[PDB]
Amino acid sequence: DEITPDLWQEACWIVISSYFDEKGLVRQQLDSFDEFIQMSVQRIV
Amino acid sequence: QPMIYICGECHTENEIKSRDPIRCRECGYRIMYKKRTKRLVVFDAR
Amino acid sequence: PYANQPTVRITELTDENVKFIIENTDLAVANSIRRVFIAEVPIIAIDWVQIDANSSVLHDEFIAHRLGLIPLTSDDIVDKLQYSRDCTCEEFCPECSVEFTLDVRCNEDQTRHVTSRDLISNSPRVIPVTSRNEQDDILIVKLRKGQELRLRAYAKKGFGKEHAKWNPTAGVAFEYDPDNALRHTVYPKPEEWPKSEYSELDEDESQAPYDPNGKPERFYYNVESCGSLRPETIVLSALSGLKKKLSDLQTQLSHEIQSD
Amino acid sequence: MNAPPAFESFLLFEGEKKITINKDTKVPNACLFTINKEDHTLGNIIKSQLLKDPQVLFAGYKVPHPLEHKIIIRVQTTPDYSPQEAFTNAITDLISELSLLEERFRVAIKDKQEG
Amino acid sequence: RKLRRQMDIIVSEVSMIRDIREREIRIYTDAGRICRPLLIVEKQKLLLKKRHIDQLKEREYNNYSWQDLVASGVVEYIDTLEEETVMLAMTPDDLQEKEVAYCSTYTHCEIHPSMILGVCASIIPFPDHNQSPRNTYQSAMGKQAMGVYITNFHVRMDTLAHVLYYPQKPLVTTRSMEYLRFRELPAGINSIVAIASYTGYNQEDSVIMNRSAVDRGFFRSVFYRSYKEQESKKGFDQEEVFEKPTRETCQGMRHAIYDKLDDDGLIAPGVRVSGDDVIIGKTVTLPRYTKRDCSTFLRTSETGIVDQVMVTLNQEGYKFCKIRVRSVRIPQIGDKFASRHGQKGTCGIQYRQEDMPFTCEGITPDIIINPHAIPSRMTIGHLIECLQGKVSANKGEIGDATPFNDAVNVQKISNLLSDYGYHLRGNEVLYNGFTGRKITSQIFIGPTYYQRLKHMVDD
Amino acid sequence: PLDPGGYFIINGSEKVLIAQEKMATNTVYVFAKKDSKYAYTGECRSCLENSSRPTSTI
Amino acid sequence: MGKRVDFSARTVITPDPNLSIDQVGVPRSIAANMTFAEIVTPFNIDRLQEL
Amino acid sequence: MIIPVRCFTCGKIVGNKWEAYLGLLQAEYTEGDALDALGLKRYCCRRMLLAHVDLIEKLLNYAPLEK
Amino acid sequence: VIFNRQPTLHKMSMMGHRVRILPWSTFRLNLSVTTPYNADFDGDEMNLHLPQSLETRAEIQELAMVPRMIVTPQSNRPVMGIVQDTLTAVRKFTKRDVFLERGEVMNLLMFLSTWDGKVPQPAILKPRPLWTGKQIFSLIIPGHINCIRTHSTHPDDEDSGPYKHISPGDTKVVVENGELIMGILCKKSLGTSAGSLVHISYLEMGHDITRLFYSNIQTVINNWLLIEGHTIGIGDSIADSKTYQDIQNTIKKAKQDVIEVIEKAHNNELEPTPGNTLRQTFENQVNRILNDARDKTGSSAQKSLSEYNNFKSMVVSGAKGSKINISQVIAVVGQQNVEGKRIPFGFKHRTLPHFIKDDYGPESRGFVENSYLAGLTPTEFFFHAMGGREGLIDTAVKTAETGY
Amino acid sequence: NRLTFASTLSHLRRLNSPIGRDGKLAKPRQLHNTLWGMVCPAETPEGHAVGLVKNLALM
Ligand SMILES: [Mg+2]
Ligand SMILES: [Zn+2]
Ligand SMILES: [Zn+2]
Ligand SMILES: [Zn+2]
Repeated sequence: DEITPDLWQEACWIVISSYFDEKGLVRQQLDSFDEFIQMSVQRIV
Repeated sequence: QPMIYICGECHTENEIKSRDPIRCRECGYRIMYKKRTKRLVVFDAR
Repeated sequence: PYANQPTVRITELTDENVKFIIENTDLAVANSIRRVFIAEVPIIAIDWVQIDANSSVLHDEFIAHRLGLIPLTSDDIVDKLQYSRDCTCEEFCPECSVEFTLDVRCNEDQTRHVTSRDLISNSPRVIPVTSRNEQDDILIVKLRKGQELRLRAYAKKGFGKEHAKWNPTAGVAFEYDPDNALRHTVYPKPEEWPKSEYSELDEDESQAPYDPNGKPERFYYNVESCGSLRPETIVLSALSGLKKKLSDLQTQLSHEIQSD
Repeated sequence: MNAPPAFESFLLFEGEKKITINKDTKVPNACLFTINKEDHTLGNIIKSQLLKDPQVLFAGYKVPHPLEHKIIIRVQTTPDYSPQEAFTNAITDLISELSLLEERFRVAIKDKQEG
Repeated sequence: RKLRRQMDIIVSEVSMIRDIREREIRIYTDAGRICRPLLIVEKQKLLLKKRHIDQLKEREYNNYSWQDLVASGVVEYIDTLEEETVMLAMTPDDLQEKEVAYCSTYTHCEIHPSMILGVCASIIPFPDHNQSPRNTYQSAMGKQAMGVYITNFHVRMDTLAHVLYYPQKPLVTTRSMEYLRFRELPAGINSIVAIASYTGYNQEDSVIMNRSAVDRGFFRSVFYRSYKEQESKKGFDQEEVFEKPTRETCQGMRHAIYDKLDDDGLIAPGVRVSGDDVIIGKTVTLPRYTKRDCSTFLRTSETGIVDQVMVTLNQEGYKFCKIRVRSVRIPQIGDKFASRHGQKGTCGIQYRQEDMPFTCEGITPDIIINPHAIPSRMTIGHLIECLQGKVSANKGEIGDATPFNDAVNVQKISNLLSDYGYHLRGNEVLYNGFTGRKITSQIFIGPTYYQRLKHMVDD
Repeated sequence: PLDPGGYFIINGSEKVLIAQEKMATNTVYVFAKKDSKYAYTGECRSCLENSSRPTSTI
Repeated sequence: MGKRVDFSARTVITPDPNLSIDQVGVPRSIAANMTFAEIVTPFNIDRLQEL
Repeated sequence: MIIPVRCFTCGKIVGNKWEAYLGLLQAEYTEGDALDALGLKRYCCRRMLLAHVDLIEKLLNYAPLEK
Repeated sequence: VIFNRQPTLHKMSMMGHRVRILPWSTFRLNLSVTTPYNADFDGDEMNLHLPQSLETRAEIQELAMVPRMIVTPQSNRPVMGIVQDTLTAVRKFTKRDVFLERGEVMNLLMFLSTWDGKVPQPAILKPRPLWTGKQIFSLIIPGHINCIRTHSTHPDDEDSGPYKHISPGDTKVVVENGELIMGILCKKSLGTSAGSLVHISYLEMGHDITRLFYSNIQTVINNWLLIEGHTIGIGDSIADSKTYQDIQNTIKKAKQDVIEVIEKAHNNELEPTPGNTLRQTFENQVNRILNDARDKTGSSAQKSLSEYNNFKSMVVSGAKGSKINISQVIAVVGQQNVEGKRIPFGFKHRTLPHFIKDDYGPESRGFVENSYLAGLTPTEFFFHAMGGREGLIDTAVKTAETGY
Repeated sequence: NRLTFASTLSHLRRLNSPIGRDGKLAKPRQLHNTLWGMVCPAETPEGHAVGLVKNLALM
C-alpha cells in the first residue's frame, strides 16, 4: 500500500506525467479564455 | 504564359490569369501555390 | 644525415579496417601519414546536383549536401580520373566526372525509402558502397504518396581538405608508446588509468620506467575505411600522394635554386 | 558572404610561386623557405628530417596564420654546408623512406592476404 | 478542506487560509491566484498509496487521469497565501522517523522539487551544480537556440524561422523534457567537446569547431524569410498591380534585372536570388509614364533561394502574395554557440579533422572550449554532463540528470565509466594533430549537448 | 499536434496575452513609508465582484 | 555631440593569438566596401592606376 | 529530422543503421547491444544513433503540395 | 583604424590598430588588447572607424595607438597584460621542472620576432642537451631590464630565514640584464599590476619594444602549450576522502555551535555588544561562525590540491578564479546574503514552508553546506538564486546611475 | 516567439509586473521567497527587466 523509497522516483514522475497529459503546458491560458466565453461575456451582457 | 497554380486543399493544377480573383475552380479554395520553376538550379554538395 | 629503414607488421586486415605497426621511423613521418589518410587521399564523391523535381519535405540543399556524404567505390577509378582544374574538357566529362541519376516516386500508400540503391550511375565501377555486392542501403530521404524526387548528380575527384565527403577514413587510431616510457604524458595517478591494447605490462604495474635515450618508435595504426577505398588502398594511395607532394616540391625547389 | 573557397587552400594562384627562398641576414648560412598552399603535413616531416642532419644547426617550421595555407621553414647549416642542399636532401631522404615503406607494405599486405 | 478534497461544493481552485495568531480566516475564489499542486499528508504518512500508481500506469485503459487523483483527496492545489500556513516536506524521506524530530507534524509534501523550475531551466542538466546566474543566462539562451520550433514549418510562412538540419535529443536529459516535448522538437546537437587550450583561438568565451564535422552537417541550419506584399485598389486615382515591369512604361525601375519574374509579377520557386534582386514586380498607376514601379526587392547580403510562393486574397478582396525565401546558414567563424549551463561563445576558428587532436582512437572533438570559463563561472554541471554523456553513449542509455536526485552523483558516474576502458574522471590522452606528439596534460573530453543561436555574424 | 495553443491570430500575427501582475483587491495592506507625513498607511484596493469601474483605492 | 558617421563598420569579434596587439583582423568584405581617399602623386601614380 | 549519413566526429556511415537499429529495438534488444551488433564501438557513432530524433516520420503526416 | 566598443568608459576604449586582411567575416583581435575594452568574445560587437585623411591618420598613429596606450595615467600602471591561456601556460613554462628538447625549442624560437638567430647554450649539456623555460623567456624579454617580484604562493617566512636568494619553490622572480635568473611568472609579474615586467618594459624600453614583448609571449607560450596542453575536469574538483571528512566534521561543528548560540539567546543567556542590538549581535556571531567554517574548509581544500590540479593552476597564475571559487566548487559554497543580510523571512516567520517558524539556523537562513560538485539541495538552490539575482539586479541598475 | 519550442512555451507561460523597467528599486526585482513552486527562480531576463518579467513553473 505504501510507496517505498526505491519506488518513489518512479511514482512521483508518473504522477507528473498524468498532470501534463490532462492539463498541459498552457492550461492557464485556455481555462482563462474558456471561462471568459462561458460566464464573463454572458454576465457582462 | 499559362501560370498554373496549385491548391492547398485539393492540390489541383488550375490555370489562373491576371486580373482574376483567386479561387480554385475545382474546390473554391482561395489560397494558391506556384509550381516549381523550370530553370536549371545547381546545388554544390558541400 | 639519411633516411630510416622502417618496417611494417600487420596484425589485422579486413574489408573495413586494417591494423598495422610502423617501426624505426620519426614521429613526424608517422603523423603526416595519419593526416594524409584523412586529408590527402583522393576519392570520388558527389560535388554537383541539379534537382529537376523535389516534392519531399527536405529542401534541395538538404539532399545535395546529403548525396555528397554517400561513399562511392573508387578503388581503381580515382587514379584514372583527373581533377576538373587540370582537365581540358567542359564543365563535365566522363574523364573528370561520373554521371549519376535518380528517379523515384511514391505511388503506393506505404512510405518509400529513397536509398542509395536508386542512384543509377553510368560507370559500373563507381557505385555506392552499400550497393556493392549484411550492410543495409544508405537512407537518403523518405517519401509520401504523391511525392517525387528526380535529379542528375555528378561526382568529382577530391580530397579531405576541400570537404569531409572526400574523407575515405572512418577513424584513424594513431598510437605510440603505449607504456609511458618517454613520459610524453604525466599521469598524476597512473594507477587510475587503464592499459592500452598494445601495452606489454603486468597488471601490478601502471607505466613503464623512464627512458632518457628513448625516441618515439613503433607507431600503431587502425585505418577504418568508410567503404569507398579498401583499408589497404588508402595507405598505398596515401604514401604515393605524400611522395608526390615532396616530388613536386623538390621540382619547384630546383626551379628556384637554379633561378637564383 | 566571405566563406573562402575550399580549393583555395591547395591550388596555387596564378603568378604565385610555390616556394620562395629568402636569405636571413641575422646569422650566416641561414634561409627562410616560404611555401604556399601547404600545412603542417610537410613542415614537420621536413623539420624532423633536418634535425637528424648534423650539419644543420637550426631547423624549424611555423604557420603565420591558420586561415592562410602557407608555411615558413627556417634552416641554418654549417658554413661548409648549405641550407638549400639540406632542404633537398631532407626531401630525397623522405622520398626513399616512403618508397621503402610503400614496398614493405605491399609485401605485408600480400603475406597477410595469402596466409 | 474535506469538501475541497472531494470535489464537493468547494472547487479545488478555492484557497482557504486560516491565520491562527490573527483570528482571521480568509477564503478566496478570485482569479489570478497562482497556485500549484501538492501531495496531501496524513499524521505521518502520504495519501498517495500504491494502488494509485498502479491505476496511473494503466492511464490509457482505465481512463484514470489527474482529475481522478485530485477527487480522491490525495492531491491539493495550494496557493502562495496558503503556503504560509502549510508545512511542506521536500520528499517523503523527511516523513520518516529520525534520531531528532525536526517537525513531526507535516501536513503536505512536494511531488518533486525540480518542479520549481520553468521551461527553459528544466532542460538544464544538473542545474544544482552550477552558479545561479549561469542557469539564468541559459534560460535566456534556450529561447534563442535553433531547432524545430514546430513540426509544420513547411506550411507556415513566418517572417523569420531558423530550422536545424539534424536535431538531436540530449544524451544527458532531465525527466521533465518528456513533458516539454523537447525530445520530439530538440534545439541542439550532442557534440564531442574537449575542454582544452588549442592554439588559443578559444579564449575569452570562445570555441574552436571541427571543419570536417561542419562539412557533414554539424549544427547546419536553414534561414526562412517571408516577404509579403499586396496590390491595393484603394481608389481609381492610383491602383497597384502585380506585373512584370518594363523599362519603357515604369518610372522607378532600379538598374536590377527583372527577368527572374513571371508575367504574373511574382518570382517562381527554386530560383536563386541574391541581394538587390527583385521577387515581386509591382507597379502603381500614376495620376516612365502613367505608371510607377513599386517592386519589392530583397534584403542586402541574403543570397537565398525561393522555397515556395503563395497567392491568396486578404480581407479587402485584394491579391496577397507571400514569398518564403530559403538560405542555408553554415556555422562559421563568428556564429554563437552555447551549452545548457551558460557557457556561451563564438566559433573562433574551424580546424579540420587532420589538424585537431585525437585520442588513442580516431575520436576528434567536434568543439574545443577554453577551460578558463569553468572556474570563474563554476559550471560544474558542464563537466558532469560531459561525463554522464560519455557513460550514456558507451552504455546505451539516456543519462538522467534530474537536478535533485541522490541516486546519481559524480562517484557513481566515475565508476561506471571505468568499466568501459576510460578514465573514471573523464580525462583522456590526446595527440597533437600537427605533430602527433602526446599532450602532457590529459585532456577532458566527452559528449556535451550544445546549441546554436540565431545571432550569426552574417546578420 | 504538439502546438500547445493559448495564442490568438490577428492579421496573421500570432499574439499571446502576457499575464500582468497586480496588487490584490478587496484586501487590507498596512505599509509604512519612511518619507511621508503618515507613519503607517492602510490601503485597500476595492472592486465589486463583477468589476464595472476602476479600483477605488481608500 | 554624438551622431552617425560614414566609413565605419561593426561585427562580432574573434580571438587571434597570431596577431600583434596593434593589429586587428579586418574581413575582406568590410575592407572592400570601405575606402581611403588617397591623393595621387608620381610616387604612387603607378600603384593607384593599377588599382 | 532524418538520420544523417556520416558521423560528425569520425565519418562512419550511420545512415544505413537507423532502420536496422529500430528493427532491433522492437526485437527486445537493448540500445547498447543493438549498437554493438551494428559495428558501432566509438561513443561518437553511438551518439548519432542514440540521440537522433526521427522527425521526418512526423513531417510525412502532412499531405503534400501536389497530388 | 580606430577600434571602439560601447560603453566607451576610459580613453583606451578607442585605440588605433593596424589592418590585417583575411577571408572570414569577424573582427579578430589580439587577446591582450581585450582587457582595456573589457571585451569578451561572447557575442560582443566592436565598431571600426577608418580616418579618411592623412592628418587624422598621422594623429592616431602617434596618440591613440595601442603601444602608446599600454600604460594609463589613471593608475600609472598597464591596463593590458598577459591573458587566460598565456598566463597559465607561462606559469607552467617558467617552472624549475620544465625542460625543452632540441626540436621543441626550434619550434618556439621560430615564433620570435626579436630573435638574433643564435640558439643559447642550454642549461644542461649532458647527458642530453635540454633547454629550460626560463632560458627561452630570457630571449623573449627585451633589452637588459631589471625587476623583482614575488609569486602568488611566495611564503612570507622565506625572505627572513635562509634560502631568501635561492628559493626552493622557484619564487622571488629576479630578472637581471634581460635574463630570467629565477622565479615563476604570474599576474603579479606580467599582469596589469604596477612594477611588472611590462610596466618596466614600457618605461625603460620604448613602446614598440613592449609591443613585440607582448606578441612573443603569446605566440611562443601558446605554441608550447600546444605540447604541454591544459584542461579542467572532474579530476580537479574531487578531493580525497580525508578532505571531505574533515570538511563535513568542520561544518558539523559550525552547525552545532550555531545551535548553541541559538539556545543561549533563546534562554536569555546572550547579552548585546556595545553599539549593536541583541538581534544584530546574534546575527554577527552566527555570521562569524559560518564565515570561519567557510575559511577553514577553503584552506583544507587548497591544501588537498595537487601540483597537477588545474584549478590551482588558475588561481596561482591569477588567469581566472580565486581561492573562494575552489572552496565553493569542492568544500562548501557558503552563506547566501541578501542586502548584506541572511535570507529574510519572506513568509510569516519563515524563509520557506519546508522549515519551522522562527528558525535562525544555518540551513533555514541560507547556508549552502554543499558544494557545486556534490550538488545543491532544493532549499539551498533557491537561496543560491537570491544571492545571484541580487548580483544581476545591481549590475542592471548601476549602469544608469554610473553612466549618468 | 516561434524560434524554438522552448521559447513558445515560455512566452505562453510568461508573466509581467507593471512596475516599469525605468524603476531602479531592487526590492521588486529581488527573488522573493514566495516564488517557490509558482515561478522559475532562474528563468528571467538579464537586461533592464530583471525580476519583473518572470516565467511560470512547470506545475
Ligand atoms: Mg561581452
Ligand atoms: Zn483547389
Ligand atoms: Zn573532365
Ligand atoms: Zn563516429
